[PDB]
Amino acid sequence: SSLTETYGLWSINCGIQEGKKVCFMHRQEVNDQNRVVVAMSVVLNADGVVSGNLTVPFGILVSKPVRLQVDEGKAVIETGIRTCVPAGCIVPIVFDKNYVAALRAGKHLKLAMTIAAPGEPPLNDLFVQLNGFSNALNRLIALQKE
Amino acid sequence: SLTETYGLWSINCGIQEGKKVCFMHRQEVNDQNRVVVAMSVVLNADGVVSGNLTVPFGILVSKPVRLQVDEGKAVIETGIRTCVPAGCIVPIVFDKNYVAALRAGKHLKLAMTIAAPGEPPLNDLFVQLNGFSNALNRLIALQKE
Amino acid sequence: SLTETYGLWSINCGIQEGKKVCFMHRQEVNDQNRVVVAMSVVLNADGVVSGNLTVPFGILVSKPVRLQVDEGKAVIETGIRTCVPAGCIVPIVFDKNYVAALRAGKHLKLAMTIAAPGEPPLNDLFVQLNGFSNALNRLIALQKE
Amino acid sequence: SLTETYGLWSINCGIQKKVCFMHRQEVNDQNRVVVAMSVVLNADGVVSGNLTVPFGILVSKPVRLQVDEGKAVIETGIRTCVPAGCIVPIVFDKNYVAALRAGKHLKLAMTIAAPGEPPLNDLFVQLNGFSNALNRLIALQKE
Amino acid sequence: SLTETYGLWSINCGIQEGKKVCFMHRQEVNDQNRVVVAMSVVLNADGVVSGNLTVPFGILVSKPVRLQVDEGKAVIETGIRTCVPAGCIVPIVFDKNYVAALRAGKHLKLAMTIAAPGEPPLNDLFVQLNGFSNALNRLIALQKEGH
Amino acid sequence: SLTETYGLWSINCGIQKKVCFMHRQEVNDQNRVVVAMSVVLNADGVVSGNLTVPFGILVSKPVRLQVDEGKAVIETGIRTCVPAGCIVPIVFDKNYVAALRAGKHLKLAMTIAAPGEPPLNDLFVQLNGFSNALNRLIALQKE
Amino acid sequence: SLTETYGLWSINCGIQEGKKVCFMHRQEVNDQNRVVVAMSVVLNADGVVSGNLTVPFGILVSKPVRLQVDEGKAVIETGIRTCVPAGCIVPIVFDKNYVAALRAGKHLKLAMTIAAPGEPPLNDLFVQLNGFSNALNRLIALQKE
Amino acid sequence: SLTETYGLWSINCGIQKVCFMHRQEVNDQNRVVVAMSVVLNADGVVSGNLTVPFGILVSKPVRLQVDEGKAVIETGIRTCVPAGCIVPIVFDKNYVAALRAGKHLKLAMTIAAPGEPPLNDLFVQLNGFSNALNRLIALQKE
Amino acid sequence: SLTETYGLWSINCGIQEGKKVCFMHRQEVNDQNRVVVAMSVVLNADGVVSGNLTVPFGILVSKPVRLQVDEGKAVIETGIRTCVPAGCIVPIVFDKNYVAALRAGKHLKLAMTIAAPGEPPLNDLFVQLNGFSNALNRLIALQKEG
Amino acid sequence: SLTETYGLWSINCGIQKVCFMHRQEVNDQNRVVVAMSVVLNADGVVSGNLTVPFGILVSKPVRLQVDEGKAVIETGIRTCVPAGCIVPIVFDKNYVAALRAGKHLKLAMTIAAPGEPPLNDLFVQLNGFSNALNRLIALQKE
Amino acid sequence: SLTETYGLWSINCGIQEGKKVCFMHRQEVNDQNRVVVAMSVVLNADGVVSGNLTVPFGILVSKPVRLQVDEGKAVIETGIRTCVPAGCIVPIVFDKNYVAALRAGKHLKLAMTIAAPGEPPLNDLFVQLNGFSNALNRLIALQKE
Amino acid sequence: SLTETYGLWSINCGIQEGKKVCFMHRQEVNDQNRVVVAMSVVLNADGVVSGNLTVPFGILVSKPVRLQVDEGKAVIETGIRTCVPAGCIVPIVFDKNYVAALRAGKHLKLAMTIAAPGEPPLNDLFVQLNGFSNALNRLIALQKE
Repeated sequence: SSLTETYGLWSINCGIQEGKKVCFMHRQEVNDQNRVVVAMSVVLNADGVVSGNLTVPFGILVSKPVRLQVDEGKAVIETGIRTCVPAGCIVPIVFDKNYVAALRAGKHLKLAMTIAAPGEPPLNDLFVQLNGFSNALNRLIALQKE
Repeated sequence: SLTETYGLWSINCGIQEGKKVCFMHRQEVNDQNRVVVAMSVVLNADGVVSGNLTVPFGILVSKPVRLQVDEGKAVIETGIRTCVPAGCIVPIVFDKNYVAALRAGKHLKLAMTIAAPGEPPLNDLFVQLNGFSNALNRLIALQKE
Repeated sequence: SLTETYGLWSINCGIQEGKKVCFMHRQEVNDQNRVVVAMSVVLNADGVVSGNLTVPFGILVSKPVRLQVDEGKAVIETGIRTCVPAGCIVPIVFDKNYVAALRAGKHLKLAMTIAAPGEPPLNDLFVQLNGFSNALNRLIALQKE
Repeated sequence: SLTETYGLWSINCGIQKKVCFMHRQEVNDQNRVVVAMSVVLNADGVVSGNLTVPFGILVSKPVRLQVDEGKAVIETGIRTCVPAGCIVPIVFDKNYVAALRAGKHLKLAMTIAAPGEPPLNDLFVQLNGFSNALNRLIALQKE
Repeated sequence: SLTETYGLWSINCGIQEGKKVCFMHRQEVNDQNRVVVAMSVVLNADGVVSGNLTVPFGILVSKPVRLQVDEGKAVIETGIRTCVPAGCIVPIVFDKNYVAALRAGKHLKLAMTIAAPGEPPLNDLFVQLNGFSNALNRLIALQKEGH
Repeated sequence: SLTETYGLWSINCGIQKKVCFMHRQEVNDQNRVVVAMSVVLNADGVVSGNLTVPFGILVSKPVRLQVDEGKAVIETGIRTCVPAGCIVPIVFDKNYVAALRAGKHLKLAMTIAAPGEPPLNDLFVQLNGFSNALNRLIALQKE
Repeated sequence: SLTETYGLWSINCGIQEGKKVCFMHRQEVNDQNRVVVAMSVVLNADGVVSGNLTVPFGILVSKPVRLQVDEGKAVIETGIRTCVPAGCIVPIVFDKNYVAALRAGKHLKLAMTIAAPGEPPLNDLFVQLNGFSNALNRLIALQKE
Repeated sequence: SLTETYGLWSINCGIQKVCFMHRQEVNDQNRVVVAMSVVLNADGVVSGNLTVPFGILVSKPVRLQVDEGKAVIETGIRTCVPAGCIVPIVFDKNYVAALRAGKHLKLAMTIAAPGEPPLNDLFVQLNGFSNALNRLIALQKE
Repeated sequence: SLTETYGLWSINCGIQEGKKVCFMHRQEVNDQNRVVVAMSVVLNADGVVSGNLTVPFGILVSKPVRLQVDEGKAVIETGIRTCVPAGCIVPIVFDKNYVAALRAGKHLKLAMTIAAPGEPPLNDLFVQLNGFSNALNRLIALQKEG
Repeated sequence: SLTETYGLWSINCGIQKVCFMHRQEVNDQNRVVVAMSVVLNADGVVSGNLTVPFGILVSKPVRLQVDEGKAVIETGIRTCVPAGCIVPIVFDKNYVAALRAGKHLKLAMTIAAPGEPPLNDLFVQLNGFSNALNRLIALQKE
Repeated sequence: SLTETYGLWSINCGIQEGKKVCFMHRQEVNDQNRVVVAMSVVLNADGVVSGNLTVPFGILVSKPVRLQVDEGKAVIETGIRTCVPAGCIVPIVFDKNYVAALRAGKHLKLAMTIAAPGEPPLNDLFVQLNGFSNALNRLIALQKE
Repeated sequence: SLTETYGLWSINCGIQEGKKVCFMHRQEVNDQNRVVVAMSVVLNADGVVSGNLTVPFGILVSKPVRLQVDEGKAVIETGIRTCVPAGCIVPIVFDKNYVAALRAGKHLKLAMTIAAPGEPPLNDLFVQLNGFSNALNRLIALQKE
C-alpha cells in the first residue's frame, strides 16, 4: 500500500520491484500545457551514495554530454544519455557527498545539453526545482533505518 | 465556497442546515493517484476537535483502528462505524493533549487489520500533518467570526 | 463453469483455492435493476451450510444483522465482517434446524441498523427462497460426484 | 516554458519579446476556477496585471481589493469579460506591493448583478509564496 | 410555449409569477452560424418597451453602447450591466418615439468600444428590424388577452 | 461578420479589403444542399460569382440559366468540382441583373453523366429578396 | 428535388408508387426548438385538400381535436386515428369553404383534451398560416404539370 | 424497493406503501411489445394499465380474452406516450378468477393501416398471476 | 413474434423465408454470462422432434457428439455438420422414446472431444430440461392452431 | 469475390459476371490521389475509368502518356463524384501494347486556380498490367 | 519476430517447445478487404511440408475439401478437423511431388461443399502461389541455420 | 507526392527549400503489424547513398549499431545520434562498395545492444533488400530529371 509523501516540491514512494522494497525520491517538471518535460528519480544506496535517473526530452544529441549544475555554483557533473524509452531519454546520475550537500542548499538544478538539429543548438533553459530536496532526503535516510 | 490551503491541509466552508460550518481536510494518494486514506475534521462549540477518517475497503471491522502521532505516546484506538462507496468511515475525537501532539507531529500513523486469511496487519498508511497547526488556527479564527 | 438454475437460485462450480467448490447463489434487485442484497452459500463436508450475505453500504457495523425465516423461530444474529466495493459482507453459518427452515420457507428476512442520525432500522430487505431446497439437493448430489 | 513554483504561486515565461508572468488560481470544493490572478513586473518597476472574477458581477460598481484587514485598499473595476470570466486590471504601487509580500489573503469585494444587488465578499487570492515569486521575477529581469 | 414568427422576429410566452408573460426576440449569427448579438423585449403595462441586448465578449465595459435606428435621430446611449456565458448584457428601455422609429426602421445599428490596445470601435453590428412592428402588434394583442 | 437576411437571400462581408457577397443555398427534403449561388458586385457595376451544382453532372455539356419562362438566357459550364460540389462561374450583364430583380426563380438546365445522358431541369434558385440584397451590396460599396 | 418556401410553408415533391406526389408542410417548435405540432397537406387527384396533423403525446384519444381558423366560424371537429413515435396523427379533410378560410387566416387554432386527472384542456397550440395560400397555388400549379 | 418474483410476474412497492403487479412481453430481438401493470384496490377490484404497440387504430376497441373461455372484456386506448399506447383495464371478481386459472391473456386490436388489418397474435402470459395477486392481498393487510 | 416462457425453455414463432415455424429454444451461460451451449428444436408434423445443438469452437469434428439424458439408457450419437460465427452446429433428431426421456429428465448431458494435443474429453456441458415437457405441449397445441 | 494480384494490379469479379482490373496510387499520408479501373469488353477493346483529384480545370484536357514514348492520349473529365473526378479512357491495340511494355502511365492536367498551373507529377504504375490483362483475356474465354 | 516477404507469401518465426519454429503464410481477401481463405505452412525436419488451411464458415464438414494446383494432376483430398472463431481448419500435408507442383503453380484451387439446402459447391476459392518457391527456399535455409 | 513501389521499397519526392528531394524508404513490421525498424535513404551529389535507420527504444546508446549485408564482408559500424517518438535514429552513409553489396544482397542485418541488466544483444532485426537496386536506379534517373 504505497502512499505518496510530500516534502516541498518533492515526492516519496516506496514500492516492490524485483521482489525488493525500495524507497525513491522523485520530481516532475511541466510546461504551461501541463505536460512533463523533465523528470528526476533518486534512491539512497546502502553505502550512502545518492543515485538514480534523469529523464530529458527527445531530440537531444546523444554523443554530447548532459551537464548538471546546482544554481550558478561550483558543483558541476557531466554525464550522458544511456538510452531512450517512450517517456523520454534516460540520463543516469550519481551524486557524491559534496554534490548532495550542494543539492540540499540549492534552489535549481540546471541542465545543459545539445539538440540534435542542424547547427547543433544548446538547450540550457531546463532545470529541476530543489525545494524540499533536503527534507525528502532526510526521510529517505530515516526509512533506511526502519 | 473557496478552498483555503495550509501546507498539505485544505479548508472549505459550507452552509449546512441554516448555520455555517467550516471543515479541515486532507487526502492521501498512491502512485496511481487514487485516494487510499482521507481525513476530515471540525471544531466544536465546546472546543473539542472531531471528525472522520476514511480508510480502504477490505479492513476487518471487528478489530480496532489504531491512531498514533509519529512514535510518541499519543495513541487512540477506535473502529469503523460504517462503509460507503468512498470507503470505510472511522469516527475520531481528539482531546486537548492529542491536538497538541497533532500540531507538533509530522505523521499520523494508522494501524489496522485486513479481512483476509491469516488476518494480516496494514501499518503503512498515514495522514501527513504538514499545515495542521496553521489550518486549525484558521478554524479557531473562523469560529470567532 | 455452466450456470444451473433451480427456481430463483443459481449454481456455479469452480476450481477455487485448488479444489472444485460448487456454490449456491441469489441476487435481489430493485426497480432500477441494481443489486441491493446478495447471498452465496456452500455445503461443507460435515453437512453444514455456510457462506456470505452481501448487504448495502451505510449499515451500522457495531450492531448485528438479524436473519429470520419468514415469521418463525429460526432466528440467527450475526454481523458485518468487512465491506468491499460490492457491499458489506456478512458471514453466515446455518445448522441442520435452520437449513430445514430455509427449505420450507418463502423469504429470509433481514434486519439491520442504518448508520445515520437517530440510527433507523432497515427491515424491508429479504432473500427469496424459491428453489433453495432443490438447489441444495443438487449441491448434495455434486458432493457425491 | 517550464513552470516554476513558489508556495502557491506559479511562474511561466513566454513570448509576445520575452515576458515572464506570476499567477495563481483559486478553486471551489468542486475543483473549478472561481478567481484567478496574473501579474507581471514592468521595466520601470511597477507590479501590474489582471484579476479574473466570476460572471454575474455588477459592472458599474467597483471591485475592492484589500490585503487582510490592513490599510492597503485598492478600488478598481471590470474592463471587459471573456469566456474565462470578467477581467479586472490591477496596478500595485510600492506600498501595496510591500503589503502583498507580508499578507496572507488578498480579499475581494464586489456587487452581484441581481435583484437587490447583493455583495460578494467571500472571494480572495492566497498570498503564500507571493514575495518569493516576485523576487524571482526581479531576478529574471536582470537576466 | 409555441414559437410565433413575424418576419425575422420571434414570440414566446411563459407564465412568470402567475401572469402570462410574452416576449419578443431576435438573434443574429455570423457565417459560422454562432450567435454574436441577441435582443429580447417585453411590452410593459404602461405601454413602454423594455428588455435586454446581448453583445459579444471583449467589449470595453466602461464606454457606452450606442443604439441608433438606421441613420436617423433616434439615438440611445446605455451600457453593459453584466456578462454571462451567453455574452454581455445591455439593458434597454424604449420610449414611445423610439418605438415608432423601430417600427419604421430596417436596422438597429450598434456602436461600442473593444477592450483592446488602442481601444478600437466596433460599429458593424446590428439587429434587423423586419417584422418588429407586426411582432409588437401581436404583443399588444396578447396583453389584452391577459388583463 | 454578421449575416444579413433579405427574403431568402443572405449577405456576409469579410476581408480577402472588405468584400461583401450575396448568397443562397437550396436544400432537399433531407436538408442537404443540392444547389448554391454566391454573387458579388464588382467596381464597374457587373454582377458575377459562382453557382454550385450537384455531382454526377456531364461536364462537357453546358449549364443553362433562365429567369422564369423568359428568353434572356445564359449559357455557361462547370469550371471544376470540389467536395462541396461542381462550380459554375456566372457573369450577369445589366439586362440579366434587371431580369433577376423582377424574377421569381432562376431555372437551371444541365445534363446528367449517365447512360442515355438524361436532362436535369428541375433545379432552381429562388429569387425572393434578390433585389433588396443587391441594393444593400450597392450601398455597402459606397461605404 | 428542391424544397420550395412560401412564407412559413414548405413544399417537397417525391415519387410514390409510379408518379410524383407533392406535399405542403409546416412544423411548429417551442423555445427549446423541439417539434410540438406538425401539419402535412396534399391535393388529391380530384382536387381535394387533405392530410395529417401531428399532435403531442398524452392527449385524450376518445375526446375530439377541434380545428378553428382564428376566431371565425370555420370549425372542424375530428380525432386521433393512431400514434407513432413522431406523435399522434389526426387526419384532416378541408372543404372549399374551409380552404378559403385557411387562405385568409393567420392561425389555425387547435383544441384538445389532456389524458390526465381532471382532463384539462390544451388550447394554446396552433399552426401558422403565413404562406398557405401561395403554397396551395403552387400545389395547384404542380397538378397541371 | 426490492423486486419480488412469482412465476413470470413481478411485484414492486412504492411508499405513501402502494404495491403493483407487473409483466412485460418481448420479441426475439428482446424489445418490449406489450406490458401490463396492475394494482389491488381497497374494494377488492383489480385494475391497471395495458401498454400496446404504436400504429393501432384508436377508434376501434382492444379486446381482452382469457384463453378461449367466456371471460371477454372490450375496452379502448386512452392515450399514447413514448412507451406506447395505454389501455386502462378493470377486472371484476369473475374475470380475476379466470385470470388465476388461465395461461394466456389474449389481445385483439385493429391496425391503423390501409385495409385496417387485425392484430391478434399478442398476449400476456399468466404464469404466476395467482401467486402474485395473493402477495398483493397480503401486502394490503400489512 | 412474442417470446413464450415455459420453465427454462423459450418459444418463438417466425416467418423464415416463406415458412411459418415455431421453435423451442434454450441457451446455457457460464459465470461470465456468455453462451457456451445452445439448443433449438422444432416439432415435425409426424411427431418427431428435431433441430440443432450449438456447441463451442475447438471441438474435434471427426469424433462424435454424444447426447445422454441424465444417467439413463437414452443415448444418441451424432456429429458436427458445420460451424458458423455462433459456434459449431450439431443436428439432432429425437424419436418417440427419446422425447419421452427428455420430458422426464433434468439434464441433457453432452460428451465431445476437444481438438487439442492429447485429444481431451469435454463432458461437463449440458442443456437443462426444466420446462421441456410444457414447452413441447405448447408446440403440439400450436400445430393444431396452424 | 476473391482478389487476384498481378504485380501492382488487382483483379475482382462480380455480378452487376464482370471482371475488372484495378490500381490505386497513394501519397505519403496513405490517401488515394489517383485510381484506375479497367475492363476487357466483348469486342476485345480495353477501356475504363481514371479517377483524378478535385480542383482540376474541367475544360482543359487530361493527357495520358506511357513513360516518355509516342503513346499519347488526350481525353477529358466526364463528371466528378465524391471519390474524385472521372476520366473515361479507351485504349486501342497500339496503346495496349505500350501499356504492356511500360513502367508508368504519366498524367498531365491543368489546375483550376489563378494562373492555371499544370499538374504533371501524377501517374499510374504499370507493374503487372500485362499479366493482369492476360488473366482478363483468360476470364473472357471462361 | 520480423515479417519477411517473398512475393505474396510471408514468413514469421517464433519459439515453440524451445525450438525456433518458422512458418510460411498467405491470406486471401475479398473486395471488402476481409479474409476469406488463409494458409499457414511449416517445413518439417524430415523434409515434408505440412500445416493448415483456413476456410470460411458454413462449409459441409462431412464432405471433403479438394486441393488442386491449377489444372494439373496434383490433387489432394482432405477435410475440416475443427472450426475456431477465425474459421474452419483444414490440415494439409504435401509430399515431394505436390511441393514441386506448388513451386511451378500459380493458384492452389480449393473445392468444397456448402452446408445449405441442395448442398451447393464452392469452387471459386484459391490460394495465390506467387513467391511460394522463394519463401520455401528461405524456410530450407532457416533450418540449416 | 505520389508513392512509387519497387519490390519492397518505396519512393517519395518532396520540395524542401525550393529543391527536388526524393527519398527511398522501407519499414519492417512484426506479426502484430507494428513498425520495429525503418530505413530512409537519399542519393547524394557524389553518388554516395546516405540517410537514417530507425531502431527500437531501449537500445544501449553508448555501444555501436552494426550493419551487415547477409553473411558478407560488407560491415559498417555506426551509432544512435538521437531518439524521437518514432524510435532511435541511426545515421548511415554507404560508400560505392557497400552500395554494390546492397544491390546484390537479400537482407541488411542489424546488430545492437539492449540497455538492460546483463546488456543482451539484439541480432534478429533486418531490412529486406528486395527492390533496392531498382529503387536506386529510379533515384539516379530522378536526379537527371
